[PDB]
Amino acid sequence: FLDSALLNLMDKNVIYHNVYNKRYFKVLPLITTCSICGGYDSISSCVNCGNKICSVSCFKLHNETRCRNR
Amino acid sequence: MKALVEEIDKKTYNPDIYFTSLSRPVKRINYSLADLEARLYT
Amino acid sequence: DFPNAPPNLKDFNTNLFGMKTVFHSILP
Amino acid sequence: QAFRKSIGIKIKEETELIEGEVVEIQIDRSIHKQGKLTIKTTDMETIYELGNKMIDGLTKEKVLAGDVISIDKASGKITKLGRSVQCPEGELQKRKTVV
Amino acid sequence: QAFRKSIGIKIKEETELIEGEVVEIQIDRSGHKQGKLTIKTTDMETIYELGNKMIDGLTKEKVLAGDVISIDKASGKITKLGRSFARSRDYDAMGADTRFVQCPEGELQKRKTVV
Amino acid sequence: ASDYKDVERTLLKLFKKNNQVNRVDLDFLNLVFTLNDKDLTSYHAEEISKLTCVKNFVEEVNKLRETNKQLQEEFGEASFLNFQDANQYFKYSNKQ
Amino acid sequence: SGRAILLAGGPSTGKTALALAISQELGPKVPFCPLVGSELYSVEVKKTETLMENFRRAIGLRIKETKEVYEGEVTELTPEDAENPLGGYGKTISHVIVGLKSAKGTKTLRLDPTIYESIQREKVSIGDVIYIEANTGAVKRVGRSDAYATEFDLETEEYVPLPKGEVHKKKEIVQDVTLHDLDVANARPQGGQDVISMMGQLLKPKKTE
Ligand SMILES: [Mg+2]
Ligand SMILES: [Zn+2]
Ligand SMILES: [Zn+2]
Repeated sequence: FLDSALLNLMDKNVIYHNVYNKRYFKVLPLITTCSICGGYDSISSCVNCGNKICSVSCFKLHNETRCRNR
Repeated sequence: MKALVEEIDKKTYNPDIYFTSLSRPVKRINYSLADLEARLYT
Repeated sequence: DFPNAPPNLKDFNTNLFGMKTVFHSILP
Repeated sequence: QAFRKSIGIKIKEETELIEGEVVEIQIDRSIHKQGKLTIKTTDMETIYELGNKMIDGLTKEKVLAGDVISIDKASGKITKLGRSVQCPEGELQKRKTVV
Repeated sequence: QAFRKSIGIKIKEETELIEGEVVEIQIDRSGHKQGKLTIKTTDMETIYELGNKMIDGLTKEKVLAGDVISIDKASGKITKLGRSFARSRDYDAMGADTRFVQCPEGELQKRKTVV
Repeated sequence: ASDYKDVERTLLKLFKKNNQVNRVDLDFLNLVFTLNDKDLTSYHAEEISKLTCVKNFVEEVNKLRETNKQLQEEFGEASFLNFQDANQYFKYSNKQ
Repeated sequence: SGRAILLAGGPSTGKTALALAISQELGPKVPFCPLVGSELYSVEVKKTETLMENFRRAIGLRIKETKEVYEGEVTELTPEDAENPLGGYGKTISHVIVGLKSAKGTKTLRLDPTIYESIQREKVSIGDVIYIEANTGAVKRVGRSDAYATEFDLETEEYVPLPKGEVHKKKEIVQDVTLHDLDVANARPQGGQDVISMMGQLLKPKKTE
């Protein structure tokens, strides 16, 4: 249907895109949480890829399972 | 407490940059031909 | 002057002794 | 004054302070200021990204590397310590009250 | 000190002042500057010519239109009495220095003695 | 004496929370007047006191109040109910 | 005014008991200055002055004042110059527009250049919780909003919550002040930011006649 020529360029673009936001993108504040457990009391960035961790257990989990540079 | 006198080198000193740093343990290196190709392309 | 040259006469007498609008205001 | 001096009051203050062994620090000029520090402890080694006042405080203190540093999150005071005899003993950021 | 407190001295001071709301100020500067100034009261209006020191005092006081000011012709000191009521609407919060006063009546130049 | 600075900061922080909230500015109400002798003049003070503009405020307040009375007479029974008409909401917003 | 009574009796009979009972019965809204006879012998001023000071302490005054304050988190700060360069002197800075956010909404304020100068003095940036008193034009910097607490993972900033209630809240403040408090305020004012003021501030507050 989307590839069909019966769906016009203006119709397609209006229907999918125009309903998307175009000027506001973030007006609430920005909240960063632990990448393992969502904590916020303490945060730091792992030396290997820079994703954010909060605790020693989360650091061990990031190193074993998570970290994306390996 | 605080050092009232400091010695500096005109080559290394500037207020712009402050920097300090220190089974074989060695830094990993990535043999990703795809990533290297991307690097050279970009 | 350092190359043993005299200065300007008006400048000499001024140193011996020692048009357009710039700010206009009106209440609206 | 003599009577009042013999009456003591204990007030508890909970302070957030990070105690860690030290790893290399990048401070950069305006691109207000971009900087990163890394702290090592007995089981973690992780990067903190600084702000304006933390960068100013660390520049004022001129902290070296490979030594030991204590930074308070709330007060912002920085206490220097000798080189690692001693070593960090656990989590990077601890929650301990001082009386 | 107690004895002198029981004797009072009644001293008379004579003050000459000009007070009024400044209507328009026009300053031209190259050489020394020259300018003309107009001050009005509730029943008078006059255009005055300003000397260099008077202009310097005006600038150092940062006087604007609609302000009621007082000048001592002996010393030339310029004091900002306050602002007109008509300018009150222009802001939501007001500084400590701002004051709202009415325009003085009568002749622009007045003589007064105080005991 | 450096070792006591943290305690001093703690005590000052504890006392400031209560000190700042429930105090009346005595300086604002002219209860303090020993600084006034430095930046004020006697005849200037008496003239400024004479030229107060309370009448201007009162007159403009009364002109606003009579305009509001006329508008309230025009509107009728004012209410804070959920608005379903542009005119009603506009009139209520103007009133507030 | 000036009525005097004497509680006369032997030791351990209840004179201090009666005095403290009177103090309790009067309530916390009535001044009550306890004293002992020996405290009058000062070394800084004559005993007469100390008696006069303490004697006035027991005349309380209840003064009420309504104050209007603008408080919230700064969202915008757009200084404007005069419409004409000839309008003012030097920088020619006109009003400043500030946007404050509270738990009940936002409001855009128009401020005097003096209030802008106060803002510059207090070193206020976007996101900082501020507090403006329309009574005097005094600006206070409460701190940074808790919304931006985790913006940086290591930073020395006193994060504070978003103010509750409206941005512009008007409150009537009631305080009890003694006559001696006014006397002290006039005698030893706390105003002034000059070096002379600071040097006087460091001095001990010795009693004076
Ligand atoms: Mg007894
Ligand atoms: Zn976690
Ligand atoms: Zn990682």
